[PDB]
Amino acid sequence: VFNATRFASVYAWNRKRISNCVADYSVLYNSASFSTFKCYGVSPTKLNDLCFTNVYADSFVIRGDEVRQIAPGQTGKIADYNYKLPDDFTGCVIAWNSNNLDSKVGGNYNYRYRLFRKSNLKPFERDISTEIYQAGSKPCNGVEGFNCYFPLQSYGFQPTNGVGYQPYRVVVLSFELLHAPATVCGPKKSTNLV
Amino acid sequence: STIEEQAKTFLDKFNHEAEDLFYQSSLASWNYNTNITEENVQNMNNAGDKWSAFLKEQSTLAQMYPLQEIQNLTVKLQLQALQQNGSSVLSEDKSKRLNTILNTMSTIYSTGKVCNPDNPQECLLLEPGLNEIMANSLDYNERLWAWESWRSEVGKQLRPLYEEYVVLKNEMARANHYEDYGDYWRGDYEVNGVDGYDYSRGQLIEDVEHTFEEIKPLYEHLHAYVRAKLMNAYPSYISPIGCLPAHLLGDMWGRFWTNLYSLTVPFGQKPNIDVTDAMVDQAWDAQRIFKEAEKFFVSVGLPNMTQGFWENSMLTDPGNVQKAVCHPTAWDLGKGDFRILMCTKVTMDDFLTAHHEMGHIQYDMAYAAQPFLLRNGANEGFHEAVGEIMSLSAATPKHLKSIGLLSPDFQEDNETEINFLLKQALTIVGTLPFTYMLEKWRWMVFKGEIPKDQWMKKWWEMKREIVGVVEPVPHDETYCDPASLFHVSNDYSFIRYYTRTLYQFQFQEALCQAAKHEGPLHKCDISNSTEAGQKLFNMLRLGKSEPWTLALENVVGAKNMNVRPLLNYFEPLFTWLKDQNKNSFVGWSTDWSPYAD
Repeated sequence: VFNATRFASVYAWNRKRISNCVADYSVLYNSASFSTFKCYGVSPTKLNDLCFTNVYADSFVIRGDEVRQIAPGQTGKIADYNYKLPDDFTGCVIAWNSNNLDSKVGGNYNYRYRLFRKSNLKPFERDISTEIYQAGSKPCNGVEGFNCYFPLQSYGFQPTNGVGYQPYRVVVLSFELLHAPATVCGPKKSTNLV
Repeated sequence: STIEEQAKTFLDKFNHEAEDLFYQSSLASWNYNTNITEENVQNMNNAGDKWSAFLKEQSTLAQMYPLQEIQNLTVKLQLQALQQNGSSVLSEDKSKRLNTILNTMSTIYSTGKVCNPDNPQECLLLEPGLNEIMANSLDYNERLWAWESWRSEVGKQLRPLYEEYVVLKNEMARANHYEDYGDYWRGDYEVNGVDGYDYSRGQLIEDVEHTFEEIKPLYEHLHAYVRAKLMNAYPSYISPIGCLPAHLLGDMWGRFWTNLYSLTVPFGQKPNIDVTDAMVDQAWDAQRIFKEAEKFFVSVGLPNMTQGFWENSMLTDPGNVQKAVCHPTAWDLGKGDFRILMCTKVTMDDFLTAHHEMGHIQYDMAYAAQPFLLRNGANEGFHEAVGEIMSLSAATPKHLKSIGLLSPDFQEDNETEINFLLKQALTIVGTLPFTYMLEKWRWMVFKGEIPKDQWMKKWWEMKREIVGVVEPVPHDETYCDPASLFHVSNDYSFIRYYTRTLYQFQFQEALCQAAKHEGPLHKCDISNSTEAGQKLFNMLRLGKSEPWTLALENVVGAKNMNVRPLLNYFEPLFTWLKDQNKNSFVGWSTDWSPYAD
């Protein structure tokens, strides 16, 4: 997920499950192969001392300026209409600039996102509908125009983009502590046998 | 739900689609200017027509949102840009004929030339030939031929073309709810729907008029000094009390006295500031000049440039096979991609020109976060005025001595200050009434106060009264002098120069106060003053989302143009001009002409 060949769109964000293994969270922190890394509630170096019931990784690509919307208690086009996180989010977020990988001459039109929606999304909700955003009383009849708008639009990921517009391969690592037992606990230290 | 969501969603759709389309045209222009080729010039035009076609089709839904019951300034300013039809109001016959008039006027102006009456085989073109005759050559006979024949060859032919230009343009402006195309140019500073900050179109006519009378005490003293000095070079044609001939001003259009500095040297024995040689000894280059220039922008407290800024910028002409446009031009390629085109040499002329173009970037980079329709300047004055204040402060020897170009042992006194200070007034003070003259004449022609047959007559009368200039040979009604100007023939507004010049000193005095500088403004230097850059960036970031009058009230202390900071810049110059005018007459006398008998 940190080095995937292809990422799903933001409004069509994918999710991968992580369980039944040993998870080394210190490799990413010390790999220095990212642009931004922040954990909420827990330090990145201490996650190896903590196992959880379930761990999910929501993968997608967003612009540099849109990275601020991905955090608990934020709002915006990406936070409300594409991918929302709860106020009590205690996971981690990793971001890596992919301008040398995902940028295309004329923009990478495969990565798209929603700009408007009839209602705000819930935490960890997805919506890939193509409904026309209706504002007025008249019906849109499957075409945008006066008081009607096609909500999805493509990204302008060109090689000439700036820091605020370049593509960034972002992954949101969420943790879950349920009544069910643990499934993935970090690597434990070892020493010689005296 | 409400109607407001239509404009908010409509502009968001346009702001997303117009953004990448505009950058494709902006990027294609960069490619052409960096490599003049038949392929790049075509893609430049193709990208331009594509984006312009998108602006036209988007105007349909833009007009479906009346702004009478709307109080949102953001919604009003953005939709008004598209709701205006402009040239689309007339048929294809009139719009195409207007383009036929403009392209024909530009070709006649560009291909203009004057041949020697004593050597018909030797003929000089507009650039660099005739420009050097009025700028460099001091011969009375050569300057008269270049001036007079230019009006007969180029001025006369542009007269019937300028007629259809004014007539066709007035129909376009009048259809767009204007009084004329002169008022259409005045609509740039239009403000409505903001309490305490409204501004009508006609108020520009009174502001340039009021400020002109406040410039007369300063301009009349300089005109006598310039007339007195030119009288010594041409005593058989210039009187000490009369007017100055038009062909001795320094250019082919009578706008600047900058070329007359060699004839109006205050003190020829004293030195001046010039770090051209200093940069050569220190092993400087185009990159170091740009790099050290950025250190000024960082020290004053403005944002720094990006890594791709210097890497992707152009510093010299890459060979003749891929010859680029060496003109200094700041470019907004988009998506945070900013660059500059310039063929920089090791000289003080390029040292300040580098700061001038970097100031243009700081203007655009400030409001880069605004919406696309609002990602532009509030007016033409704000765009170009900010560029000069950064170069003028850098031209101060205080900054040059700090960086280490000008030696600390360089002696400064009131004597050398007048050499520098008076040189600027030939450019500023010797041009400010000329712009007010030309635009006042054009504004009267658009309204129709001056008939077509009275262009040269009223133009000659206005030259004697406003500026105190007289032609070298009398022109009948068949002539049209101002039509031979680059801005007039290519459909540009020259009033921006007058507003830019006064706004330059207004912003200068505001930052000189922020920099805690005392005395006249010509000794001002904002270097190493973090408060200087901080106060400016708060105004640059506004863009065109707020009234331009508001930006002046909280920075320079006014809402319209003003001459107050001008005399503070030329404070000791007024004293120096007074002593020199002891043996002359302040002002001018309209009864004298060089062809008098």
